[PDB]
Amino acid sequence: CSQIWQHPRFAAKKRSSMVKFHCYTNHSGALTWFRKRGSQQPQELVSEEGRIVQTQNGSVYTLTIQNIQYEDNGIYFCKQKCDSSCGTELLVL
Ligand SMILES: N[C@@H](CCC(=O)N[C@@H](CS)C(=O)NCC(=O)O)C(=O)O
Ligand SMILES: [Mg+2]
Repeated sequence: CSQIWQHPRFAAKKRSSMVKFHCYTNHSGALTWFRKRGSQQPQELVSEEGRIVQTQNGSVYTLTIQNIQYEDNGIYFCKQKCDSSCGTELLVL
């Protein structure tokens, strides 16, 4: 990873299960999660009525994806929320 570290780097989960990813950096500023499918443009994650939740646990930013399904396949990464690259791959089994 670069200036932003993510854990895990790979997760494989059966449909309907839950996953939690974590990211942090040594700089100040909130991080926000994005999802990338293939080489497409990254898109900011939306809550989907609480199915996908971003929280902050001190210095660590956590993404929780519940009831995992096909649309969740992809590469997840954190970026500085407001800004004056490693990722986490999710494979749905
Ligand atoms: N409370 C706002 C956050 C606003 C904010 O911090 N905006 C940043 C950009 S990410 C900024 O510097 N905006 C400059 C301005 O409003 O003049 C929200 O959740 O939308
Ligand atoms: Mg990979």
